Amino acid sequence: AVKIRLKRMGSKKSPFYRIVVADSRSPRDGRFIETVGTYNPLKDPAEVVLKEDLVLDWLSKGAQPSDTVRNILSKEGVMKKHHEAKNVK
Amino acid sequence: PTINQLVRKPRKSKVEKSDSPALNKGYNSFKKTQTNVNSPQKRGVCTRVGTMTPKKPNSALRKYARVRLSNLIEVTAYIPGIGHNLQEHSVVLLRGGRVKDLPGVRYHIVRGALDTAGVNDRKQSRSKYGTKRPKA
Amino acid sequence: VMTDPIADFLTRIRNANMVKHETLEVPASKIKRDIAEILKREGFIRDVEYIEDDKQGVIRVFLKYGKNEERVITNLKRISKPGLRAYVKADEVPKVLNGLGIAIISTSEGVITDKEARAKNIGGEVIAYVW
Amino acid sequence: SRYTGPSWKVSRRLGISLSGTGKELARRPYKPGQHGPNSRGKVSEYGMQLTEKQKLRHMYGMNERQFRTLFIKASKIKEGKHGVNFMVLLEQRLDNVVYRLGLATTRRQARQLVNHGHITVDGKRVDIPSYHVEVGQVIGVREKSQNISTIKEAVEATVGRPAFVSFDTEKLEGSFTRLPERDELYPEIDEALVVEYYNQK
Amino acid sequence: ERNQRKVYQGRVVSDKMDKTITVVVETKKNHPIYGKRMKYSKKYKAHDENNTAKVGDIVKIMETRPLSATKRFRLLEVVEEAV
Amino acid sequence: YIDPKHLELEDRVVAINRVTKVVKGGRRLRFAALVVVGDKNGHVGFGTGKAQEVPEAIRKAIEDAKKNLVEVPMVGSTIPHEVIGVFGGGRILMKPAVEGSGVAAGGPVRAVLELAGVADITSKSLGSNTPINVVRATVEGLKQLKRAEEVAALRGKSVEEII
RNA sequence: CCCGCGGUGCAUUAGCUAGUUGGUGAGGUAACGGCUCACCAAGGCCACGAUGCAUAGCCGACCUGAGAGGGUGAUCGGCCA
RNA sequence: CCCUGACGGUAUCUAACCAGAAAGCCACGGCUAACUACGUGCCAGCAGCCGCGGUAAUACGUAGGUGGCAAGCGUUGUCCGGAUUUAUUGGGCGUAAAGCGAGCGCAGGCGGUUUCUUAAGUCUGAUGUGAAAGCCCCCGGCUCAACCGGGGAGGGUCAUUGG
Repeated sequence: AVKIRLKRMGSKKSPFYRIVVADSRSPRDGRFIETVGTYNPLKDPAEVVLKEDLVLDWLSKGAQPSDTVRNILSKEGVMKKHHEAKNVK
Repeated sequence: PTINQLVRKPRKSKVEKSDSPALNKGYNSFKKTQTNVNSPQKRGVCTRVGTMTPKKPNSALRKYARVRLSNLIEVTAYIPGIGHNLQEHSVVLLRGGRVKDLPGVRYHIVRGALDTAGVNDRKQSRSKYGTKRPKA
Repeated sequence: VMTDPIADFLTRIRNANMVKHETLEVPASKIKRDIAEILKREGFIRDVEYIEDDKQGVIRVFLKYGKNEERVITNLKRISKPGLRAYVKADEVPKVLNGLGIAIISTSEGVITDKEARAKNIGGEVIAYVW
Repeated sequence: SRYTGPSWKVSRRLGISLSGTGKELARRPYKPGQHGPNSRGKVSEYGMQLTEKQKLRHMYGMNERQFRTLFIKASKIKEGKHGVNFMVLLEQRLDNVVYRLGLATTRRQARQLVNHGHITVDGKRVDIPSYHVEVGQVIGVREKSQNISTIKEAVEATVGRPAFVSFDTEKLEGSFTRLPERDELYPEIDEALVVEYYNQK
Repeated sequence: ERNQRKVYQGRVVSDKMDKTITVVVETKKNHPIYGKRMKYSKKYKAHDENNTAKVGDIVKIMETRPLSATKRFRLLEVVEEAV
Repeated sequence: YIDPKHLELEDRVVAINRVTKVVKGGRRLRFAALVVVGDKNGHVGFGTGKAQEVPEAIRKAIEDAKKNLVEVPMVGSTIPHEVIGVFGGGRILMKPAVEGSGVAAGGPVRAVLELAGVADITSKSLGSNTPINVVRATVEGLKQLKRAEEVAALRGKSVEEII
């Protein structure tokens, strides 16, 4: 059950998140496999940076996003590309 | 040495030792006494009181006590300042510090920390001697 | 018994230098001839002539003195010793006396000075300091 | 804490004015206390390095921790010396900028003006006096309420305006043109005694 | 099989056991504090299909998998025989 | 040679010493002085003298100190290279330093170093700390400093060929 | 699961091993193997420190020092019990 | 399109009023910056090391003054430095501590000159790896700073393969 989920990295009331691919048994801030982009809930139009050439490779191997990761992966047009590669060939 | 002698048998340095050794103690409750637990102070109960005369060439009658500590080893300790209130079986607190009056004393009691009381004239270094600030 | 002929050569040079006379002779060897040429190229020795009869030797050195009979080599030291050898990497080559002195290093392409080695970027055994 | 004492005993103890040449050492140029006029023997070379350090620390009214951190920071430049870079970083703090510009007579007054929230850098208010003013930033006088008694009068009487300070007395904007130099900055005390004082800290 | 195992070299030391020989591989390594080079030795056990090689031989061995409580190597070839 | 004493020289006391000599009856006492002398430009001398009072002593010492002076080369406020000066149980190491670093040197050696105009240098005393022998060892170590020009002259080379 | 190399004191601790070291076969396990059996032999480890006794979770890291080093393994992450 | 805040009416911003509520601890004989009075009289007491105290004590106890730091200031305990005082870097053995009373010798350590070869040590190139957070370098965000984020270097006595 590989996942693609968020990981908290702020101070106390100014949170920040790294987008990371981890085994689902791991702790939220513990071990992971690799990091895939960044996400900032402040900064009114929220800031996303991500590689999007590893997201498409993990997605095709059975990794699965959480609910917020799917929202910010569709705002970037990554889910459409998965759609157009899988069920189109 | 040649470096071959050094390789056969290396260099060894000297070992240092405290001068407050009764302040690394351990209990005597369940099994035995443990040495890891360096303390800044220890407490105890005074099993005697009184006075003693210094070395050469000083001259006085210096006040002291004998105290049994929580770890059950016995030491004598100087009581400083002018005038105290310590009697048999009153509980006190010790810190390090060795007096150069006579042998066998390596500790100080701290004034105003338990049954012991701060000295009642001081005006100038009351943080030692445990005196509170007077409106005078 | 003799165990370090390079150190013996160096101490002959230093001993005959301190008493300030103008010749010296040693039994020859391929390494001592190399460092005699290196000592001649930089300006410490005046000359070197090669006699050879029926055993190894010999090598004759002609020292060099200033204008008021002061000395151009002031000391001389053996670094690698049989008993503790000293190897140096291309970025560890030493600079004796802030460039005013030389080091002598044996590499895969000769016995050369320490400038010629940090210009080629290699290292090796360190023979001596002469300042 | 900052300091509130008589501020003039301080100059008599360093042997330097500290207040824009306005004379605290006019009468009685000796030290305070009973043993003032009756001086005594020589001073060590520890007293000398301590006295230089205290001169610099009391010039700009800061505390010992902050002084030492600023000194440790100036040591990471390695472009120039280490005492020059120090005394130049010391000048770029928002309090000296208000002093030099001319909106205040003293440095204590300038400190209270920047503390009580009457000045602005680039329009935005800034309240803390240890701020680091960079080169080319017009610091202003809170165009909300720039009609105050003392600011007005202390803009008129210009005792000292330097060769690195720019200013216009209508909009009340100033800025540093470029960084100063030792010739332009107290070539009287030191920067070498102070550097030695921190070698054995 | 594009991945490769470890081969070594040594001189045989014991040949008493049936089908098994101890090989000593020798190397020099330095001292951590002081500089100079000391020599170091470790013994290996290797497998012998027919109890061939003898003492003084200079052999090569290769890493296999557990063949007993102690032996992990096999006998590749004999390079140079003692006489 | 003699650097002749005809300059602007700022002296300095390095030590004084109450020294006795027991005679019939009681005790005599003199004062010995150790003084350095220089101009903060590269000429430094040391000298000592004794008298029955402190001013007379320091005077005779400056008298003595001026009779000797050393040249002390340098290459831009920093010594040319690294030297070790040894004189009777006093060993002193001196290194070239970085521009604007100061002098990190002990009591006796810093007087010698400052009155020759040295600005940036590091020192260490691996020996005894008796003032006279420290001063003598320090001056013994400056005399080993070699100019870059002289070396190029002694050998058959030019400069920019050995630097 | 197997292997190379690396990090502690004591020689006023020198001998330790009898499933012990190797072979044949049989059973057994995800899996190779004395892992466990029956038989056959007499081997294995040690001054390059075996064995025993005392103390200790290990590392990224942290403090100090010009460096080489020395002293710790609390907050936070990894492995173990 | 529509729908959800425990913190919490929290941070923050604006108006009025008032210098009004908000400074202490250690030291001052030499090391080591900062001195005069009075009390007491080898007593009462002080000390990190030197050492003070028996009638004019800058060393004890108070007062006035002065110095260092400051919402803290001192004291005890533990570790590294200073300590080249275990010395590879970087020490020594005539008299200061220190050459076994002398030989013979197994293991070990170190070895004369030279031709060809090898490549174990030695030197060097390329590839993999040495997590993240830390120390460090550049850049950016909280009114500044602590703190927070982005991109790098560094760290192996490491492995493989070619000179």
